[PDB]
Amino acid sequence: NGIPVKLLNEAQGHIVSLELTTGATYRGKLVESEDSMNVQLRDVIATEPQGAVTHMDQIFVRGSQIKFIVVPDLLKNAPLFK
Amino acid sequence: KSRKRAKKMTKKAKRSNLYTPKAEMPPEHLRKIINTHSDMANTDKKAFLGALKYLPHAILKLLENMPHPWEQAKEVKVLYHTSGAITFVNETPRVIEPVYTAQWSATWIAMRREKRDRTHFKRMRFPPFDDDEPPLSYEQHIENIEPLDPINLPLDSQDDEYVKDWLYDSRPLEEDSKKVNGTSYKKWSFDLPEMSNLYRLSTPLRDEVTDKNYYYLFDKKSFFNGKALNNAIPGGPKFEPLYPREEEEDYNEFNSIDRVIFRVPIRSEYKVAFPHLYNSRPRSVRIPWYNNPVSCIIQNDEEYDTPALFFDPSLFAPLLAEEEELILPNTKDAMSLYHSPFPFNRTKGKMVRAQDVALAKKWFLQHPDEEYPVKVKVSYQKLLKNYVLNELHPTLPTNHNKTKLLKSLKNTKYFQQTTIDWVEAGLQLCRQGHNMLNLLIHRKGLTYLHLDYNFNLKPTKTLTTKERKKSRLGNSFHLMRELLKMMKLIVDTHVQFRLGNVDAFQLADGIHYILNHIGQLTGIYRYKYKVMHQIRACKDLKHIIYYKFNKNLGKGPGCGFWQPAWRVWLNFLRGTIPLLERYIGNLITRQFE
Amino acid sequence: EHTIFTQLKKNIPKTRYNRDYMLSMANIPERIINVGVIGPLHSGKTSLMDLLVIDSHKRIPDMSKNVELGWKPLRYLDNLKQEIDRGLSIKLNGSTLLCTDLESKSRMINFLDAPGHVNFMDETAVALAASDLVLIVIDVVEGVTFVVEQLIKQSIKNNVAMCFVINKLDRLILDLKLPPMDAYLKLNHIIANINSFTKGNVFSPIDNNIIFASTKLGFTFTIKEFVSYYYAHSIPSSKIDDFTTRLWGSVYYHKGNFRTKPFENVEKYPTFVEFILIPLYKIFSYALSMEKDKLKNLLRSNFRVNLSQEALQYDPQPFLKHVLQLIFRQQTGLVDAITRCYQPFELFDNKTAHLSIPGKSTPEGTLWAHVLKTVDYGGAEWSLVRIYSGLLKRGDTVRILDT
RNA sequence: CAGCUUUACAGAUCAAUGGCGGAGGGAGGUCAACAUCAAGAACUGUGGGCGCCUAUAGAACUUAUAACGAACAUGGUUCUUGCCUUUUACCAGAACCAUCCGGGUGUUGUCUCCAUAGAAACAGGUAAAGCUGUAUUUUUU
RNA sequence: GUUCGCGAACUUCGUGGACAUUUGG
Ligand SMILES: Nc1nc2c(ncn2[C@@H]2O[C@H](COP(=O)(O)OP(=O)(O)OP(=O)(O)O)[C@@H](O)[C@H]2O)c(=O)[nH]1
Repeated sequence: NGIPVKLLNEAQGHIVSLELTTGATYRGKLVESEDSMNVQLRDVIATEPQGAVTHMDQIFVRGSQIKFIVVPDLLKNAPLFK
Repeated sequence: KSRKRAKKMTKKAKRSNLYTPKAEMPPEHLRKIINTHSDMANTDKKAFLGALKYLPHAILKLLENMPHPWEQAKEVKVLYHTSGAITFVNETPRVIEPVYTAQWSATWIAMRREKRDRTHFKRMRFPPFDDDEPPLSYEQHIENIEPLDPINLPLDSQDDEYVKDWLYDSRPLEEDSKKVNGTSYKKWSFDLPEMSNLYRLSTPLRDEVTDKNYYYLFDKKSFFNGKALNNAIPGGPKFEPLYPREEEEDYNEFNSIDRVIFRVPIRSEYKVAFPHLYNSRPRSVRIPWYNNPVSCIIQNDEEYDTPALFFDPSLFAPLLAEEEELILPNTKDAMSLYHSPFPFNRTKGKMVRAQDVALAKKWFLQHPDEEYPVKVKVSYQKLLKNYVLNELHPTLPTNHNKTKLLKSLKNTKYFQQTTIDWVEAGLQLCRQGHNMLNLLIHRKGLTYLHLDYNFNLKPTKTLTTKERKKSRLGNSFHLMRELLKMMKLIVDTHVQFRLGNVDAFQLADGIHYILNHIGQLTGIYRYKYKVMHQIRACKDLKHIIYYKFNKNLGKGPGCGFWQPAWRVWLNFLRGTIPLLERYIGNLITRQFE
Repeated sequence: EHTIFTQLKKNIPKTRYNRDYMLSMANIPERIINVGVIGPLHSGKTSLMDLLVIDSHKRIPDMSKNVELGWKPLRYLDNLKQEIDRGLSIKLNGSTLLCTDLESKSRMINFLDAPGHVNFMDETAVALAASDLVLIVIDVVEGVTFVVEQLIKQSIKNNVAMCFVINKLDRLILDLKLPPMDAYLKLNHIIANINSFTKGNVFSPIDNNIIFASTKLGFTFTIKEFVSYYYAHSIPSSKIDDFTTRLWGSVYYHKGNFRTKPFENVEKYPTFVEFILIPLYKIFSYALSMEKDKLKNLLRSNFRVNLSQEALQYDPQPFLKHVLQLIFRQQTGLVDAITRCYQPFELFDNKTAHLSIPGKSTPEGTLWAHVLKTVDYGGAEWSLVRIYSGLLKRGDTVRILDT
C-alpha cells in the first residue's frame, strides 16, 4: 500500500494545508482520509486562486481534484517510515 | 609481528611459568607400589606424614565415585603417593540429570521385578568378612570371572529405541557426540525423542504432580510463614516458635468474648494462607502465592489429541496444507515433555554431581497424607523439616583453590592419574586407612589394643585403669575410624559383587542396608551425635522408599535404591571432613607448634 | 527546569518509537484511545500488557534472561513487591504506548491494566471509569465465567467499547489437547456466550472484536491481522475483505482458486479451522516435535521468517514462544482491533454524561479533568487524572472536588 | 521473465575506488596457573570504535528468590530453649562470621583432532544464491 | 534391625511406645 496515503492517514487530527487542481488552498484539522485521498477537514479557511480568503466549517475534498497536501513537520519524525 | 611477539612474551614471563602436565601412568605401577608398601609394613617419613592429613577427603571422594547398579565397574582416575598411601579418587562424578533420573527409574523397576520374582531373597550378611583375619584382595579381583550382569532392565526396540544403545554406561554415555560438550561432560544437549523416552522411563520413579496449585500451602515460602507464625498443617512440619510465645492478651475492649463473634473456627491452615489478616503481628512472614486452576490430560493410550473426559459443547491452500498431517509421530509425547517438571521440559542443560540430583526431594514435598501408615507420614514430615530449614538458611561461598588439583600440580612426590578399577582403589584406601590408624596409634602411647582389618578396634589383653587413661584418645579419631569402617563395608560389598557367591541386586540392596543402617552396622553416633540427625534422615528416606517401592504384593528385605541415602552420607562426610583434617594435622604437628 | 526533566528522562527505559511523537499526538484528541484491559482472575491481561510493553521498548531494565527466553512472564505492570510476591496484579498500574495498526496509523494509547481478582473490582471499576475502550480478556478454558459476564454488564452501563481477548489458546492446544475442530467449536461456544451476555452489539472474529491470544507464548492475532501477514501473498487485494468475512462461522472452502463455497463436500474442517486454527496447531506441533531443520525450511517457505542460529539451540517452550513471535509480529493486530471497536466518540459523550450528568461542554473557557484514583507509582503519591476537556499545564492553579 | 549484490571464473587493460585484510587459526581436555563472580547496570566517569555501540569502574536503585549450586552438610561467638550437672558429645530455634564439597566467566598457556591464503573485486558475459514487479468516475490512457 | 504391649492364623503378618556416648575411676 501507498506510504503517502499512510502519512496522510497519520496526519488525521493535525492541521494540514491542501491545494486542489483549481489552485484553492485550504488549511484545517484533517477529520478523515481514505485510500483515495478523499479528505474531510474541520475549521477550514479557503483561499481563492486570485487572493481572497473565506472561512468555512467542514469541507470535503475528493483526492482526484487534490493537487498537494502539506502536513505538519512533527510527522517527519515518526513512526511510519521505520 | 615483532610487536605481537613481544606482547606475547610479556604476557608469558610476567606471571605463571609453565608447570608441566604429568602423564597418566599404568595401574600396574600403582599395584607394584602398593605391594612394596605392604612388604615394608614403620617408615615414618615426613612427606608420608604430611599426606595423611587428607584421608577423610579421600574417603569422601571415593564414596562420591560409587559405581551405580547400572555400572559393571567404575573405572576411575586417582592420585596416589610415591609410597603407596593416600590413594584417592580424582574425578568428580557427574551426570546428565534427566538421563540419571531415567537410569535410577530403570534400576528401581529392575529391583521391583526381582522382588516379584525371587522367593527366598538372601540378604547380605555384615560385616562381610572375618574382621579378626585380614582378608584383603587385589590380584584375585583382577583376574576374576567376568563381572556378572549388573542392574539394567531389558528395553524393547519399539518404545525406548533412542536410549537403549547408550543409557546404561559409565559416564553415562551420549559422552562422545554432538549431544554433549565432550568428555569433560559439563553441558548436555538433546533431541526430543530421546528426551521423551527418558521421561517415560523416569515416570515410575519421579511422578511429581506439577499442578503448581497442588502445592497450595506446601511451597517453601508457605512453610517459612508457618514456621515464623508457630503454625502448622496436618501434613506439614513444626518447629520451635521463632519468636518468644508471650501472649497475655488481657481480653480488652477490642478482642473480647462478647464483642467478637466466633463463627469461623480460624484453623492454623488459614493463618499462613493469609499471613497479614488472620495472624496479628506477622514479623518476618513472606507474601505467599495465589495461582489459577489446571485443565489437563495425561494418558498412556494409543490414540492422541481427543476429548477423553471433558464436557461437550452446545452445537491457494491455507498456509500449511499437506506439508503436514496435524500430528507427527513424536508430538504425542512432545506435548507431555513440554508440560513436564524441570529436568525434561528442557532439551539442554548443565551437568551436576549425582550427589546433587535429589530424587527423594520431589516425593517428600508431595503432600501424601491419605491411606499411608503413621510412621511413613512422620518420616515425610521430618524430611520436609530438614528441607525447609535448609531453604531458610542458605550459604554463599567465594574464591578457592581445590586440594586434589593442587596435589596433582605442585606435589612431587605424587604420581597421578592412574585409571584404576574403583573397587581396587577403594580396597587400597581401606588398606591405607588402616595403616594410617596404626601409625597414629604408634605416634600416641603404643597400645595393647589392635585394629580389626574391618576397623572394629578392640583391646588385645591386659586391661587396666592406667591403660584406659592412656588410650582414651579423641572422639575425632573414633569418628574417623567409623568413617573408614563404613567405606570398607561399602567397598567390601562391591568386592563381594565382583567375586561370586553374591548378586548385583544383592549389591545394591547391601549398599542400601549399609547406608540406611549406620546406626546398626557401625556407631558413629557414639563419637559425633550430629551424625544421629543424618542417620534419622536416612531412616526417614528409607521409610519413604519402602512404601513407595512396595505398593505391589512384594514386602520383604530386598530393595535397593540407595541414592538419596548415599547423597545424605556424602553431605555428612563433606560437613565433617574439614574438622577431621584439622585433627589429623594437629596430631602430626605434635612436637612442633 | 530542564536539567531535572533531562535527568528524569535518563532514569527510564528508551522506547523504540520516539516519545516526542507520542507527546505531539497527545496534543490532539481522537488519536488517544484510553484502554482498560480487564478480565477475570489470571486471564493473562497483565501478561498481554507486558507483551505490548516489550514491543514498544528496545530493552527493559529488569527483564531477566529467563524472562527473555520466555520462562517466567515479566509482568511489567506488576510493580510493587506486594504484587510480584503475591502472584496477583493488585492496583491499576498501567502504561501509555504509541501503537501502529494494520495500515500504520499510529495512535497514542493509555492502557490501564486492571486486577482480575474479584476482591479488587475497585481497581477494575476505576479502569472502566477512565477508559473509553475496554479489552475484556478471557481464559479460553475457564471460559466466560459469571465474573466476566458481570464485567460485561458493568461495562455496558459505563459505557465503553468492548473488544474481547480470547487469551490462552495454548491451553486448548497443549493443556486440553483439543483437536482443532473441537477447539474451534469451543471458541464458537465462548463467542455465543459473550454475545448472550451482551445486549446490543454482536462480537466475532470478523468485524475486529475478538482478539485470539496466548500471552504465555506471546502471540495475539485478529483474523484481519492474520490475513495481512499471511494471505496477501496468495489472494488479489480486492477480495481480501470478502475472504476475511468468509473465514469465521459455518463456512467451508474446497479446492477452488478462489471459491470457497459455504457448504460442502467429503472432508470437513471449516474456513476458520482450515485457514487459522489448524495452521496454529501445525505451528505448535512443528515447534515442539519436528526435526528442527525441516521446521526452519517450512517457516522460510510458508511464513518467510527465519529461525536464527542462536534460537535453534533453545528449549521447547521458549523455542515455541520464539516461533510464534516470529510468525505473528509485534502486536499491531490487537491495536487495529481496538481501533475498530472504539466508535469513536459517539459513545464518549454518553460516557461523560453518565459520569457527571447530561449537559453541554466548554472547551476554551475552562478545562476539567476526573481525578480518578490516587496511586503510589514512584513511591510518592500521584493522582491518576483523566483530562476530559481543556489542557492542563504544569504549575497551573487549579480547582478540585472530592466527589 | 527484468534489475542490483555475493561467490566461482575467463581472459582483461588497468587505474579506480572501494571493500580484505594487509593477513591469525577453529576445536576440545574431569589439562593446568591466574583473577572475578545473583544477574543486573542503570545514571556518571574514563577508553576504543561512532545525539550511539563496545570496554572499564564507580556507586545508585533491582528484585535477589527459585536455581552462581533446581545442591545442601559442618564449625565458632552471642541470645534463647533444653538436657542439667559435669565434661565432651548433643536436643531444638535465632542472629552474625567462618568451613569445607561443587560451579562457572574471561585471562592465558600447554597437550590430541579439523583446517589451510597471502589476497580478492573493475567493464560486462556465464552459473547459482538473496529482495522489488494489463485502458471505461480517485492517480499512469 | 533390638526389646515390651495389643489384634489374626512358639512361629508369622497388622501395629503403639522406647533405643547415643564417653571424661570425671
Ligand atoms: N498455558 C497458558 N498459560 C498462560 C497463558 N497466559 C498466561 N498464562 C499463565 O497463567 C498466569 C496468568 O498470567 P498473569 O499475567 O499472571 O495474569 P494477570 O493478567 O496478571 O491476572 P491478574 O493479576 O488477575 O490481572 C501466569 O502464571 C501465566 O504464566 C496462556 O496463554 N497459556
